[PDB]
Amino acid sequence: MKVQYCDSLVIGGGLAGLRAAVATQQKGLSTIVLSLIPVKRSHSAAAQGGMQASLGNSKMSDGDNEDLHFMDTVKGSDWGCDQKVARMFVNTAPKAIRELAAWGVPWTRIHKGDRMAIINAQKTTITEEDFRHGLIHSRDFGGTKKWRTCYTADATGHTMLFAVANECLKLGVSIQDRKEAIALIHQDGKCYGAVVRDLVTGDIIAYVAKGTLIATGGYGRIYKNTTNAVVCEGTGTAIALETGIAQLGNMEAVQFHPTPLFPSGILLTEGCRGDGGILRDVDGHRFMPDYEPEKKELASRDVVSRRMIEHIRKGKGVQSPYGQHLWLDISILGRKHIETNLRDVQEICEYFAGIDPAEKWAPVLPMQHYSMGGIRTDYRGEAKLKGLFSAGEAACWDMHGFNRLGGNSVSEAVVAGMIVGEYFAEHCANTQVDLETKTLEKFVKGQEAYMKSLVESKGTEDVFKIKNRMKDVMDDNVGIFRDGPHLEKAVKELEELYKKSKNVGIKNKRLHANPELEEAYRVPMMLKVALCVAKGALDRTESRGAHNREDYPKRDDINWLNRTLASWPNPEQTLPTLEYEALDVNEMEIAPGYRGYGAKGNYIENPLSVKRQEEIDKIQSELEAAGKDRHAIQEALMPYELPAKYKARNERLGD
Amino acid sequence: MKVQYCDSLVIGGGLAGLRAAVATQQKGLSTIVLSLIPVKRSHSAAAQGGMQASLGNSKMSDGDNEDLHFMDTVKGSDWGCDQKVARMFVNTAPKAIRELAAWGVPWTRIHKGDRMAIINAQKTTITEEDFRHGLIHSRDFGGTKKWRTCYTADATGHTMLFAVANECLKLGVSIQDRKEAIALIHQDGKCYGAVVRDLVTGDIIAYVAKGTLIATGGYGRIYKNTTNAVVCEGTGTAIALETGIAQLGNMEAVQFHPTPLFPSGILLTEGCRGDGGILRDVDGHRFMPDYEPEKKELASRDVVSRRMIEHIRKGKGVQSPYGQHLWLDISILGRKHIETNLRDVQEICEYFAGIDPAEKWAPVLPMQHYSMGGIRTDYRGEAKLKGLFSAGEAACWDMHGFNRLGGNSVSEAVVAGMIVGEYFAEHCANTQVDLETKTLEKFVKGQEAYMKSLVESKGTEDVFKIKNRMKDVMDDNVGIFRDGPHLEKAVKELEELYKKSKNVGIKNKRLHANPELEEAYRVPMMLKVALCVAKGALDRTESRGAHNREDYPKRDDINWLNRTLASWPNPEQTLPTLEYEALDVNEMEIAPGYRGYGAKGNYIENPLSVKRQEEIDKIQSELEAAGKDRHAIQEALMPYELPAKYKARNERLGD
Ligand SMILES: *Cc1cc2c(cc1C)nc1c(=O)[nH]c(=O)nc-1n2C[C@H](O)[C@H](O)[C@H](O)COP(=O)(O)OP(=O)(O)OC[C@H]1O[C@@H](n2cnc3c(N)ncnc32)[C@H](O)[C@@H]1O
Ligand SMILES: *Cc1cc2c(cc1C)nc1c(=O)[nH]c(=O)nc-1n2C[C@H](O)[C@H](O)[C@H](O)COP(=O)(O)OP(=O)(O)OC[C@H]1O[C@@H](n2cnc3c(N)ncnc32)[C@H](O)[C@@H]1O
Ligand code: NA
Ligand code: NA
Repeated sequence: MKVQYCDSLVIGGGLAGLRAAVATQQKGLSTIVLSLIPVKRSHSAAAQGGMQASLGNSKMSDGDNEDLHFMDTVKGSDWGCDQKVARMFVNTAPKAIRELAAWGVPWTRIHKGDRMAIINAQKTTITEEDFRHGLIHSRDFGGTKKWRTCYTADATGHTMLFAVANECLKLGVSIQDRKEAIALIHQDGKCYGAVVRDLVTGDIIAYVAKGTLIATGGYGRIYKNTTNAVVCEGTGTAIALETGIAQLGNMEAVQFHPTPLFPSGILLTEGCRGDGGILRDVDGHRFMPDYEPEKKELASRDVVSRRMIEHIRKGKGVQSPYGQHLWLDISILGRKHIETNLRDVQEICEYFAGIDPAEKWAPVLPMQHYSMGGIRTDYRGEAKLKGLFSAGEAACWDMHGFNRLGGNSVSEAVVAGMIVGEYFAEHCANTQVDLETKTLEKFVKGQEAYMKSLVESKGTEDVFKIKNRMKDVMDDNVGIFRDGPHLEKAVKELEELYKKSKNVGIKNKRLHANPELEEAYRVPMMLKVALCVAKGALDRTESRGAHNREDYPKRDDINWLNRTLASWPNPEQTLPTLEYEALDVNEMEIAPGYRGYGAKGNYIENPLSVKRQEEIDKIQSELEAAGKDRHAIQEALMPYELPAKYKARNERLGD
Repeated sequence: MKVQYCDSLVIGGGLAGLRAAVATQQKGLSTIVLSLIPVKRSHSAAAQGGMQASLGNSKMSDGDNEDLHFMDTVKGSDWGCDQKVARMFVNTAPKAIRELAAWGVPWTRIHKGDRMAIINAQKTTITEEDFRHGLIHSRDFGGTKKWRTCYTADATGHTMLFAVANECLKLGVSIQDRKEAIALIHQDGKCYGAVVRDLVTGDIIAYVAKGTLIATGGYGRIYKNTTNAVVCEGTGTAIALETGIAQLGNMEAVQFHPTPLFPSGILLTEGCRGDGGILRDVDGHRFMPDYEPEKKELASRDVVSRRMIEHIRKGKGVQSPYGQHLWLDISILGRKHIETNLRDVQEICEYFAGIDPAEKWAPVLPMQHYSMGGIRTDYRGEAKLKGLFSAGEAACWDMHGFNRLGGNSVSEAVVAGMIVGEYFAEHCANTQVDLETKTLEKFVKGQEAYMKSLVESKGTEDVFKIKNRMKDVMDDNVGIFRDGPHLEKAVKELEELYKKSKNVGIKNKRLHANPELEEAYRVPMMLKVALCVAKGALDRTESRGAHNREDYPKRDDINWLNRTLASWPNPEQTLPTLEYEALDVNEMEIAPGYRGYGAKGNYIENPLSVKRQEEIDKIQSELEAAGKDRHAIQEALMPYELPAKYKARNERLGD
């Protein structure tokens, strides 16, 4: 038997995984990072919008602080997030930027002077003072009133990921790629590591550690149309769910982006709309104003996506051999504006769409983008399965609720990596584990048996046809608009698809470098993941954040101010087991109210919200009058935790 | 923390270790072999006499079989061996040769014809039939009547070791050299591996396995004069003794060789005496006939060594700046006889003694050669500490008793490696282990602390002066002739030397590649080992095999037909704890009698020997008359065990 031991095992080499690996290595814990591919190729590298953090450096950032950021995040989540976690987040975000800055991340800087700026509420000019010069800049992104999205030109994710990966190399972390975690080792409700398959040799190896962290990214590829990389299939989520102990949180909370290139799904940054981009239909008609006379194509993403789907349903969509789409017209911004400010958008359309965005229109359509759902954890990042932690998009640390804020996901990866990294490091150093060879042997022989059975199956089903059918079902039934009747149809079919997936047969019989065999065990996992999203989408009879139930348009704060928890305790069952974790309003710093975007009074008000609201107004006013800083007031409304290391306040310009 | 896991951990890369490694790897057990130096440089490579095995191929081998070999071994052991183990041995020896033969070991072959041969009972000519041609040859060695010592010209150990090492490479065994086991990991009386120090980096690493085998060789370097390599310091033995659970068997049973080159200790093969070599004193007087008129310089080694020491004591020894020695005259054999039959002895004397053995006399003196003692095990090779096995010279499997047979030690290494290898393999595959990080951490941090303390000691003692003093004490008091008064003096001084060894201070402070630090922790181990030999030599008031007590000249079969068992249960004690394992005559296939060499009736007869002897004569005659093969008779006298794989009988020429 092959066994590898390390104090801290990290599954996932993206921003969250690598940063967490830094936190454990820097304090003497031997740590291994497992990854499907070279770590600096993770989906994190694709980020081009930026990272949200309240620095308050630039003119449009002036006045910004933890409180403002915190609020956008909570109201953005539609109150489905753990506000305490959101506080831990907003507070540490500033120092994540600065640390990355200290590590070489080439953040775009501010320079004294006036500049051409688009506010589309006034496409006026902005002035940056001299004392702001040389500090980290920010851009308008995510719809926040305060511009706090930091960026490194148009390759933010790229540079960020490279810095963290390089720190890992500097600290001597063990990066092992082309290695896939296919199962978690656990006994008596504690995680002891993972059974891993070497994608090249095909060897099944047991990786044991005192603590295991899953930072496997999103499960976006369970949809046919998605912005995600081809490696975001949620298997990380799956192996956690397959322990029968750990739980998945809000898997039905999937977020879509409105303007990905159709049909490839290659992202066309939000800056297109923000700078003036125009959405047109089959007739070339600018339709957003029709639906949103005020904000027009500058409405919140959530809205735009819905409108685009509505318009298409009204039969005004473009007919294409890959389906219906709409048009994105950026040409009206001028050629000089594109070749300098959107020089990267011009390359995307040429290389992949075969068009010049300054001369032609780009085919677009909303598609799956971010996964709010994930392995459920406490504020420390630990799952119900002791010793198993999760961070980043793969988790449901839950600071996103039902709508993650644009710019908050890459931010969360690094931040959670820092905070969970600490808690994880502490767990590993302090906990003492009892490793039984009998158990290691059970899990390793177990997966060897499984691989063998796959290679020997005489089943007649095709893994690809099964996989493709799954992504169609998800796209057609679990997208932007959902209704009970269709969800039931989807759940039923996904469950049937799951059963047939076990009668798959593959042509290639080898155990090493076998892409066909990879699909063989992955698709079944992807199906169990899809079932949690679909079935959870069916059972949640309300419309919250990204979850829109046509048959239940109003957000139900009475019966649904909770969190969906999925599990699969019985390996023989064919549908996920759902439970709910109620969000206690009494622990909220901000009581459930209007979110800012969309219809109004579109929510069944909960009576305890009102009571709590007063409690808030009361306590706030008494201290606010008694001469008290925003800090003391915050502590009085909702005290949160933070590792000692990140407890410090964030110095800002104008302090 | 650094942890390496394998199913089967082997400490020692000599014949016994490597062969055992083959046995576990060939059956799918991942196995690691740890060694101080490259495995093919082990002391095993030095063997030039040959390997004893009853093939019965050659003329002088004709008639040979398991029974004859078995008897030489038991009577040779002076009845201190486990006869059942000796049976397991003699039976498997033949197949060890043949397997090595199948592996390429270039065994010298037989060729039809007559040849010049020396029997010194008749220096006549020998004839090898045509049906013997091409089969494995044998030579006169070990004093056995039947010539059964197989050899590969004059580098038997060399070729044998290379074949086994190469098989290890072929099977993909993990050979990790410049790695030293400095402590054994154990909890609840079970061995889980070993704490290892990387001699190059200085890293302390924990090697965990389901089974650990110690095949570390002999502890000969605790003497000043020894044939052993500089790496035979018994640390393997020490780490076993330091667990407080495992026991050492007959550590006082040390064997000496009579003709090593003085003072280097470089061996001058027994073929010198056998071919005609003459022993002379300071006056050039051939003295052996004086003491042994019959056998003369052809008496058993045991005798020759004693005579040489007696003669020296009588003041007839040569005075040299390194002490007193005697002379070995091979010149009288002629120049042509040496340059063809002893061409290798001629090189030894020139390169190291600066003399031509065909023109001058070589300075000689008896010196420590083989260690019968070692980690005590059952017939399967397992120690009192479960999961810990031992094989080869490092063990006390006990087939040697108080006098190992010349040609039986390299034979035992490979044989035990095969048999213990099987039992070891079975243990590893079947047993299930519970590895607690708390324990691994205790032992690893424990040895790190120790190294650190060594490097920081302000002690003023010198490790080398302490080490050298130890080897003098052993040479002067625990050699060929021993008496109570002197042994008490030695024990007392060794115990004082041990205490001062803990106040050692070393100049070089680094933790990597530090030969001074190596001596720092090794010498203390060597001292605990010496104490077991010395103190066990003091408490055994009798003269048996290599153990000669002048004050107790007779072999006591009444009070000493037992085995010395040394332990060190309390880390605070300063002297080994001895106990005795009684040898049950009722389980002996051969009752205690005369050994063949030396004085006669020199043993306090045990009454149960006689009773048993009849039981033997009776049972033998009844079956011998009732028409029964030597096999059925053996089974009736003393049934022994053998792994299924080696249960087959040994086909011989003339069957
Ligand atoms: C898709 C996307 C997302 C995105 C974005 C643009 C695109 C095209 N732009 C963003 C932006 O401007 N601002 C922002 O805040 N977020 C943006 N996002 C979303 C964001 O990039 C993600 O939320 C974030 O990158 C998630 O980071 P995370 O560290 O969690 O994950 P990852 O980078 O995907 O890496 C996952 C790693 O896991 C390994 N893996 C996965 N499964 C396994 C298994 N089974 N075994 C072993 N390793 C596994 C992957 O190899 C990978 O390295
Ligand atoms: C010294 C000697 C012995 C000898 C002989 C000639 C000489 C000069 N000629 C012989 C002969 O002709 N016929 C015969 O039957 N025996 C003869 N012998 C004795 C024989 O060679 C030995 O009994 C035999 O070789 C012992 O084999 P074994 O496999 O037990 O041991 P080894 O070869 O010495 O190797 C020991 C290995 O252990 C490693 N080691 C030791 N301590 C440690 C620690 N603490 N940690 C890690 N590794 C360790 C050594 O590196 C070595 O590889
Ligand atoms: Na998530
Ligand atoms: Na021994």
